[PDB]
Amino acid sequence: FYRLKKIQEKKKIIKEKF
Amino acid sequence: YLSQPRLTYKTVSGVNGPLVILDHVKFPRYAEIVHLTLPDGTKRSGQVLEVSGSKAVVQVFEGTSGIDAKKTSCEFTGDILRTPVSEDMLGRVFNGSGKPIDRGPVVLAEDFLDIMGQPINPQCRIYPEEMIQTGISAIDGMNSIARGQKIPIFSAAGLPHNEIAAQICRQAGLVKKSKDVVDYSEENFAIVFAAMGVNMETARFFKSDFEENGSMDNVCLFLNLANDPTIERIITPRLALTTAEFLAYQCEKHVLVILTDMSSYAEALREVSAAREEVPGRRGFPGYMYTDLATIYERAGRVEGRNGSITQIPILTMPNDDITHPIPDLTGYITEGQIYVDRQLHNRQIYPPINVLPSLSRLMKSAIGEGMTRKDHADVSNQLYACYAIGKDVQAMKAVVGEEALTSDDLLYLEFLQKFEKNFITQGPYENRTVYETLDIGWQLLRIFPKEMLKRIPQSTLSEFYPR
Amino acid sequence: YLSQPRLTYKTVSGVNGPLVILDHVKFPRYAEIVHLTLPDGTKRSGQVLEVSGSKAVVQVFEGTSGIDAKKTSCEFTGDILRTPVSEDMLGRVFNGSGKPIDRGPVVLAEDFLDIMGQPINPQCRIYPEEMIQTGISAIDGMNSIARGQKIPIFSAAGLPHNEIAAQICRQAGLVKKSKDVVDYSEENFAIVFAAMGVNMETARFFKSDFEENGSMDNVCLFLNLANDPTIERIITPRLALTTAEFLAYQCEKHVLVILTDMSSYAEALREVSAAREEVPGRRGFPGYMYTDLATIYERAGRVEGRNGSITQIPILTMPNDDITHPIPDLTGYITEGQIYVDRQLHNRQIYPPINVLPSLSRLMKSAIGEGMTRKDHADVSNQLYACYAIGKDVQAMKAVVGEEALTSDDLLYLEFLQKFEKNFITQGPYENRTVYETLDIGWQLLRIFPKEMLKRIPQSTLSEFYPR
Amino acid sequence: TFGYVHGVSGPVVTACDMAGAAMYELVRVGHSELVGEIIRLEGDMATIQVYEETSGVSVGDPVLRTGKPLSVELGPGIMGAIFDGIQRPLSDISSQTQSIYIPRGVNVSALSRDIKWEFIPSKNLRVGSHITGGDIYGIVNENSLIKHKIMLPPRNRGSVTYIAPPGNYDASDVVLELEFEGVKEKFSMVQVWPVRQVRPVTEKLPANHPLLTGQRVLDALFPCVQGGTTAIPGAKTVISQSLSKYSNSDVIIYVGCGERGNEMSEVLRDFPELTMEVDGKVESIMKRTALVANTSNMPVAAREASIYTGITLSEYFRDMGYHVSMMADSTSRWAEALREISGRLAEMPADSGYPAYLGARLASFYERAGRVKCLGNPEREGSVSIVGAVSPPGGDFSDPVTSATLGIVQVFWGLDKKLAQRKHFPSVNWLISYSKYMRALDEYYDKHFTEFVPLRTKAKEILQEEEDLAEIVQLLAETDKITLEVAKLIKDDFLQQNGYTPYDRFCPFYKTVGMLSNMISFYDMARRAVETTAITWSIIREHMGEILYKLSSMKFKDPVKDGEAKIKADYAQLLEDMQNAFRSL
Repeated sequence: FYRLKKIQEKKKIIKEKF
Repeated sequence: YLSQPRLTYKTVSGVNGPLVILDHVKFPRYAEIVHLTLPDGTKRSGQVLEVSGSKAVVQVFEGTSGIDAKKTSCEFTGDILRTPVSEDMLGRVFNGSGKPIDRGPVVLAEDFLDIMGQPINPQCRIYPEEMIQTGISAIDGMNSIARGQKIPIFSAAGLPHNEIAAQICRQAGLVKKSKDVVDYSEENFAIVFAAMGVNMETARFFKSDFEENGSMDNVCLFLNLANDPTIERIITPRLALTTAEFLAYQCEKHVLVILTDMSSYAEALREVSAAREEVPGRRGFPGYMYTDLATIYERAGRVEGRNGSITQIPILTMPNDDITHPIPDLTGYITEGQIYVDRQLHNRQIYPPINVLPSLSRLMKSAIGEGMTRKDHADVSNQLYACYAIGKDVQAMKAVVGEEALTSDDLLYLEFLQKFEKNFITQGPYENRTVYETLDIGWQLLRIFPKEMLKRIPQSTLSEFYPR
Repeated sequence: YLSQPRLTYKTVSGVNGPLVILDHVKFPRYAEIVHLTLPDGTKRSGQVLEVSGSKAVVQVFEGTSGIDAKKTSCEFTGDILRTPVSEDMLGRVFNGSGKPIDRGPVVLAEDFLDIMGQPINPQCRIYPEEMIQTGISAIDGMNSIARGQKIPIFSAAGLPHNEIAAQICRQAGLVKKSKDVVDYSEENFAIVFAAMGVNMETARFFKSDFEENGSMDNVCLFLNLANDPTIERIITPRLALTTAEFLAYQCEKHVLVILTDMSSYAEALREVSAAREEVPGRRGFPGYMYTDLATIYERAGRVEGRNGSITQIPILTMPNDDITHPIPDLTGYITEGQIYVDRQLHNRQIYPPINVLPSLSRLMKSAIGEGMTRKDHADVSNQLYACYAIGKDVQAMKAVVGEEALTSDDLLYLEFLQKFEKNFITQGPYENRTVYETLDIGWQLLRIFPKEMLKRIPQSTLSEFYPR
Repeated sequence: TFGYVHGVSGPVVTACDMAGAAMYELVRVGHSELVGEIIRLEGDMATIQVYEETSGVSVGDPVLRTGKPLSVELGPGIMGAIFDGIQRPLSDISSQTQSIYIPRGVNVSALSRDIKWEFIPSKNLRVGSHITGGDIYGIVNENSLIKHKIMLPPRNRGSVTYIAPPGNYDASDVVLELEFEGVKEKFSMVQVWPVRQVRPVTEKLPANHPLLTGQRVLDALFPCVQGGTTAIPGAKTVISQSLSKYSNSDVIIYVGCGERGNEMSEVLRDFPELTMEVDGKVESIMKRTALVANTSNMPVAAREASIYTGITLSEYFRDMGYHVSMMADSTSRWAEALREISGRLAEMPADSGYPAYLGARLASFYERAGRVKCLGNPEREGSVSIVGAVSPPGGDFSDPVTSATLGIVQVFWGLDKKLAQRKHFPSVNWLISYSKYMRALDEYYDKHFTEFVPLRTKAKEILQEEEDLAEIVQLLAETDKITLEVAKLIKDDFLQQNGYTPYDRFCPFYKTVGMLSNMISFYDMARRAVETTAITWSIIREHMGEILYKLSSMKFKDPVKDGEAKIKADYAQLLEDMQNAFRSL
C-alpha cells in the first residue's frame, strides 16, 4: 500500500508540471 | 419543469481508459447523463464522474471503442438519471438499464424518481411482528423471517443457491390463510427478483421457471448478464429498491425483494474504484464499501400510517470458505442473523443443503407465537434443535466407541436424526409445504420419544399434541 | 552499413544513481551504445534506455563516479550494440564487458552479431530425443534430461551446489554405448560458462577443476567478481548466449551453456527499475522481468538442417529456502523442470543432497523406452517414487505417535527409506555410474518387497525381470 | 497522411500529429513497417503498443495513417495451416525465404493468393433475388473431410446483379456483385471481420447432449456438455486429440501457450501422424483443425491477442453449422500480459497486482459459446465448447483469476497441491470442484446404464468419509479401516498416474463403469462389520491375498486389442471371484 501511494503521488506531481 | 433545450458538443481533448475527457463544457454538473454518437451513427450512453471547470469526464456505459478525435458528439441531458417508476411493471422483464427484453414497450410510467434514493426517518420505524411464508420447511420451522427482518444466505461457489432462490420466488406467500381463506383474497404480496452477473444459462433457467409457474402477476424481474457493462451492474439494485419502495409504500404492498451475487457487486465496486484513481484499501476492496453496502441493505422495514413492509434477502457467495473475508464480515455486521448452507450435505444428495446447527434468526421470538400462528412453534423449533445437537453428539461418540456401550434412548436419538435429515430437511423441487403440516411432521418426529425426556416443554402444552 | 563520422554531445543534465540523464540530442536511436570520457580521462560505456523528444537517458555499465555536468563528453555511434564473435574464443577468458583479463590479446572477431540475437522460428526446431548421460544417480534414471533440454538447479546459500555443477559439466557423456566405441568417442562437449555475481573463491575452484580436467581447448570463461560494478551483470549473460548461438548454429559443435546466480540478475534488474521509477510489481520487481527471463531462457534446442544442440543449465539461489519466492516461481514458469537441492539432506551429510520428491523432468516422457535406454524403465521410477512418498508419510506418522502403532508394512517402508537414502542417493565425489547399473540398483532396491506390495508395475515385467 | 514519432521507451511508441485517427485502429511505424495498435491518445500525442520486436526505432520516423481496426481474414484455406497471434501464415513464411531462421517484419496474407478452389453455386440462386445476411451462396470443395461454405455478412437484403457460374477460381476472383439502395459493390470469397467483436446470433438453444469426453475421471465424476464451458488446470493436451477420435465434434482448435517451447515443438511434430477411423476410412491425419502457436519470445501484445483471434476464428467456423471445441493453454500468461500492459500504461493495480479489467475481459472471453439458431437459412445450427485453464501459482485457489473462473465457469477441476507436488497429474481436490449439470444426463442414462446414478453417490460418500477418517488416523478401529482401504484402492484405480503411456489413451465409458461397480459392490459387502452376517478387516485382508493385487492390476488393459467382449468377460471373472472369496467367509 505504501509503495502504491508513493508512486501515485509521483504521478500526480508529474501531472502538475504545468 | 425543464424548459431548457439540450446542448450538443463536438470538441474533445481525448479519452482515458473507459472514461472520456473533454473541454469547454458550459456549467457541468456531477452525475449528469449523456448520450454519445460515433462516426458510424452508433448510439451509446454515459454518466459524469469528474468535473474541473470546463474539463468534464464521463464513463461510457457500452464501452469505449472506435472513438475519434473530431467525428464524435456528446449531448447533455442536464439531469441525474431519472427512473421511470410506476406500478404496472409487474409481469414484465427488463435488462440492466431498464430497456425491455420481454418484447414489451418503453414503460409508460406515472412517476419519475431519483435512482439513488433517500434514507428513511429512523424515528418512523416499527418493530416486526408477523412472519412470511417461504415454503421451505428448514426455513420456516427453524429460522422464520419477519416483515422488515433482513437475512442473508451464505453459499459457496458451485452450490445450488440459485435454484433455492428460484423456488423461494415461485413459492413465497403470506399466512393470512390461517385466520380465514376469505381474508387471503387481499393479495398485496409481491416479489422483486434481481439477478446480476449471472451466466446466460441460469438467466434462461430463471425466466423459464417463472414463465412455467404462471405467477408473474406479482413479480418484477430485473436481469443483467455477465457480459453487460460494468457500470450498469451498480445501477440495477437501485432501480429494484426504488420500485420495491414504490410498491410497498405508495401501493401499500408487502414486497419480498431478493438480491443475488453481491460478491460480483463488490467486484463492480472495485471496478469503479479503479476508475476513480483512489488507492485501494484492505484486501484490495475500496475503503468505503461500508457506506454503499449499508445504503443498499437498510432500505426496508415498516412505517407508521402505512399498510406494507419490505423484506430483503441477499445471496452472498462466500469466497473459498473464508468467514474472515471483509464482505461477509460486514454483511453479518449490518444485517440481523444469518443462514448457512453446507457442501457436505450437497455431496450427500440431500436438497436443499441447509445446515440448521449454525443457523440463527435474530428476532424470531416476536415473529412467531400464538395468534400469529400456532402457539408452540418456537417451542417445537427449540426441541428440534436440542434433539439434533444431542443426536450429533451421540453419533460422534458412537463413531469411535461402539454400539456395545449404547443405550436405548441413544438409539431413539439416532433414529430421530436419520428420519430428520431424510424427511424434514429433504424438501424436493416442487413440494408446496405449509406451516401447519410441517408442524405436524415435527410433532410426528418428536412422538418417537415419550414425555419422560421431552423435558424442555411444560406438560400443560405437551398435552396439546403428545397424546395423539 | 553506416559510413558517416561519429557524433558527440556535452550537455549533461543530471545523474540519478546508475543513470545519466542528458539533453539536446538530435535524432537518437533506441538501444544504442554510448561512450563516455571523464574529466580525469578514463573511458566508459553505456546503453540508451529512455528517449523523449531531445532528452534521453543512459545506463553506465560500470556505474557513475567522477562524472561532471560540463567536463564529461559522450559519443553516440547511432547503431544497435554489435558484439564480436569468433570460433577462436575457445581457450580464452574475459570479464563481463568482454575485454581480456587473462593477459591475452584483444578480441579478433570473425563476425558481428546482435546482442538481442533473433527470435528463432519454432517450426525448424527439432524435438529432442537423445538422453544424455550425467553419471549422477539422482538425475540419471529418475529425473533424467536430454540433449537440448533446459533444466535449472535450485539451491540455496551454503549448499554445495558448485561441485554439483562441476560434476555435471565434467562427467558429460552419451548413453548410446551399446554400439562401436570408436564412433562414440568422436563426440565431445564444448562448454561456455558465464560467472555472474560470484566471489573469487568459487571462480578459482571452477577454473582449477577445469584445469584438472584439461578441457580448455573447448572452454570459454566470462568472469565476474563482487568488487566489480553491478550493471555489467545486466548484459553479461547475453554475451555468453550469443557466443553459444554462434558456436552451435554456425560452428556445428555441441555446446553446453552454464549460467550462475540468476537471483543476482533479478537484483540488478530490480535496481535498474528502482532507478527508472516505473510501476513496481510484487516484491518490487518490474512487471516485464518475466519477458526478460523468457528472452534469456529461450536460446536452446537444436534446429533443422544442422546437428548442434544447446542445453541450458542455470543455477539459482532461493532466499530463506523458499519456493513461492518470486524468482523461483517465474523461473518455474519458464523452465520446464526442477531439482531442489535440500538443506535437510545436507544436514545429515548425504552428497549430493538431491530431493527427488519435488523434482520433475517433463521431457522424460519420450526420451526413454525400449531401444533408447531399456524396455522396463519408467514404471520402475514411478514405483520407487510412490514408495518413497508413502515411506515419508509413515515417517511422519512415526513422529506423531511412535513405533507402537506401526505395522510390519510400516517397518518395511522405513527400511526401504533407509536403504534408498543410503545407496541410490549417495554416490560420491567421482563415481561415474552407468545407466544400466542404476537400473540394476533400482531393481535391487525393489527386491526387498515381495510381488504383492508393488502396485504401479505391470505383472508381465515383474515375471520377466524380478525373479533373478 | 502520416505523422511523426516522439521519443520512446520499452514496448511502446509515442507519436505526435496523430489527431483524427481512432484510438482502436491499426497503424504502421518505422522504415520496417512495424505493426501496431494505438492504445492511448491525448491531443495529437499518442502512445501505441507495438506487436513485434521493439528495438532499432528512431524518433520522428514516418507513421502511416491507420488502416482498419484489428481484424482477421477468413474463408477457405483454414483447418489446413498453422498461424500465430496475429495470423502469420508461417508454413508459407518458411518457403518465402528458403532459410527460415529469422522471421523478419513480414507482410504476407494468411491466405495464399496462388491457390485455386472449386466453387459450385447453390441451385436456389436467382438473378435479382434478395439475400439476407445468413444465406449460403454455395458449396466450395475444401478438402476430404469437411467442406465449409460462405454466406453474406450481417447485411440487409438487396437485388442480385450477377452471380458467378460454377468454376475454379483463384485468389479472390470476385464471385459476385450485389445491389443495394443506391450502392453496387463486389464481394470476394474471403471476408475481413474485426476481432474483439464477433458476429451476433439469432437465439441461444437448450443444450441437452452429453459430451463424449476424452478422459476418464473427468466425465466419470463431473460430467461436461458439448456446448458449455469448462476449466482444467494445466498441471494434458492429449484429451483434445482423444476427443478428435471419440467426440462427434467436427473440428478442435488448440491455442498455444508459449510458456514452453518444447511441448509446442512436439505437438507440431506429432500432429501429422494422428490416426483414427471415420466411417470405415483410416484418416491417418487430423488435418481438419486450426492451430495457432505463440512463443514467449514474442512480445506481450501477440500473446494477449492470440486467444482473441482464436475465438474469432472458432466463432466464425461454428456459424457454419458444425459442433466444435476449443482447448486453451492460457489464463496465467494472459493475466500476466494484462498486468504488464497495465503497468506500462501506469495505472494503479488491484491487491494482487492484476488490473480490474481481469474479471470483465476474462468473462467476455469465456462466455462466447452455446448452440445457436441462425440469422439466415434455418439449416445452420452450430455450437462450440470451451475448455482450458492453468494450474495457479502453487495451487492458489485464492488467486483472483481463480475466483473469476469460479464466478463465470461452472465445471471446475480440482487438484490438491499436497498431491500435485507428488507428480499426480490426474489427481483431484474434489472438495473444490463443482459439476455444472446433473439433469443433462438423465435422458442419456435412462437409455444407457441407468444404474450409474447411485453408484457415484456412494463413491462420493466414501470420498468424504476418508476426508474425515484421515484426520482420525492422524491421531483406531477396523470399521473405519474398511472405508479407508476402499478409498485408497479406488483412488489408486481412478487417479490413473500413467504418464501418458499409450495404454491409457482409451475411453470405453461402458467398459470403465465396470471397475467402479466392482469396487462399490466390494465395499457394500464389506460394510456389514466385515462379516456379512454381522471378524475384523484384517481377517479379510489376509484372506484375500492376490485378489487385491489383481483388483489393482485391473487398470492395465489395452482396449484396442483386448476386444470389448473379452473385457466384459474379465469383468465377469472378477465378479465371480468376488462372490467366491466372500462365500468362503
